[PDB]
Amino acid sequence: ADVPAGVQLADKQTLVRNNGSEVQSLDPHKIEGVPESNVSRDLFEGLLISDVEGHPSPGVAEKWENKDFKVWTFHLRENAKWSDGTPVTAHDFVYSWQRLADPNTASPYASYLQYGHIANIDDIIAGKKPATDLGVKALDDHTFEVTLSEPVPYFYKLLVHPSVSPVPKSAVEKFGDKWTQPANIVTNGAYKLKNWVVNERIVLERNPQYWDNAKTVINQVTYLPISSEVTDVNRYRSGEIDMTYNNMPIELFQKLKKEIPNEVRVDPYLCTYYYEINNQKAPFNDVRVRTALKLALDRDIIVNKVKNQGDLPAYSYTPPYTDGAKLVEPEWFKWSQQKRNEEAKKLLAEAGFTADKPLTFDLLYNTSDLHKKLAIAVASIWKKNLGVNVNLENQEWKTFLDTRHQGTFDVARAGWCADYNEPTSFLNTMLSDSSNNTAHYKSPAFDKLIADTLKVADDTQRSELYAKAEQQLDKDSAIVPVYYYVNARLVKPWVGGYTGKDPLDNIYVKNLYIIKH
Ligand code: IUM
Ligand code: IUM
Ligand code: IUM
Ligand code: IUM
Ligand code: IUM
Repeated sequence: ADVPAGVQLADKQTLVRNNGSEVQSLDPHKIEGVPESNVSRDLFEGLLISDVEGHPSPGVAEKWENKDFKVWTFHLRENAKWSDGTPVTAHDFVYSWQRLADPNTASPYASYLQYGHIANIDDIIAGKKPATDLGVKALDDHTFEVTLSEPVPYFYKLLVHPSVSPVPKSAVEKFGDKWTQPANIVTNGAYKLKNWVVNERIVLERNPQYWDNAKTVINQVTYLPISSEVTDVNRYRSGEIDMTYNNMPIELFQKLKKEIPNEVRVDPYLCTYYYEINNQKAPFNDVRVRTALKLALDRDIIVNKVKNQGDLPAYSYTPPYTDGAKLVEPEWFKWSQQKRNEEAKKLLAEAGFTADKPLTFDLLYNTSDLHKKLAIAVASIWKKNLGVNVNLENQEWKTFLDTRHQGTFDVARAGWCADYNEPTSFLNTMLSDSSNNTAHYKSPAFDKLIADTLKVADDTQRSELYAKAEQQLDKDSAIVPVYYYVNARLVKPWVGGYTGKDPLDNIYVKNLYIIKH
């Protein structure tokens, strides 16, 4: 943390943050969500980290170079250490990236190494080459070298993500699944795991071995698993919580803006809210059904009437303001909602649906007041505009992600937040073989478009290709885009260091501080 001159710090430097739900895990290779990454950033530190404004900056690597954007060499700081005092070395990175690549690890982010194009990743994921064949090597204890199969100019931007953070071989090997328990875990970020009570709290304490520990101000941070946005706001206003999670309750938002305007933080966020259709399950494997659902949803109503928190109506997966996005607004987005509804109704009629045999399916969402209200609104709009019936079903976050990976669903609410600020952070997740592809969408045309982007060595061709890839997804109605998120949350006046300028919201508690109050 960089405490401004003049600021008086509170005696007790402790923070309580709501985290939306119980995390899937504390193992960097077993996680896929925002709640999981929030805690991961404080415990595990990769090559690079985002600074307080979101810029890729030195993490364990103090400096790095590239040879033709294909061979990347990272010089690891000599004083990087694990919480047990053992040095963080390039070998920890080799082991970790190999474990992420290994099919036996079944990481939901195994494809992250495909996104970066590390050599031999495809064969490894396919079980054709051992994970030890991965294009990574430790040249010495402090030098990690990565070899890509093609030039990737934005490669280093990917490195702040939790999936490429190091894991301690020794604990993993000795305790297996239990390596993350407080008594077994070893971490290299600014914090260490103190306590972990499922469905109650996660308590982290400063890691004195952290290379930059002298600049860490908060001594303890608690992450809570409250999925009720109203409860999160209530516990924030009663004084228990210093930072709510970033899901704001429809019940109280407009009033909060009026009552505590200075605490209501609303900033740009590279995330898209959409309804994920299971593309491999009938009748969702019929583009007419998918298109109808996509068109009959009234984004203006949901965005301006139902949520009304500042989100923007969406017509694509990748947010148009992603660095490198130069998207074309589809024609249907310009039509009136009545025109969209007619088209929608006509398509389902063509698909064989009738009042006697209507389209009925499930709408799955992770337990939340905000998601439930949105799902109820969507159910009402689809019923009224298209004559479709939906059964709402809520599941706890960890279960919900598992259900989407299993494909045991019809339609699910969904949010995708960028991992790096470049369109492929989103587009890569729709690749037929992507480990993050819970839409179960497989398009050779789509795959081709993205493969070609690293075959051209100029940004305009790349941007055009991304625009075309979005058009392909839109033509196939792979998803139902709803809105581009705004990052809205409450932050007490005494919490310093949260700028709100990082569109990825990659917060590190080591950068915050408690002002005296
Ligand atoms: O690395 U360039 O356009
Ligand atoms: O630092 U560039 O094209
Ligand atoms: O900030 U730019 O490619
Ligand atoms: O309607 U149903 O899986
Ligand atoms: O607080 U209520 O749906």
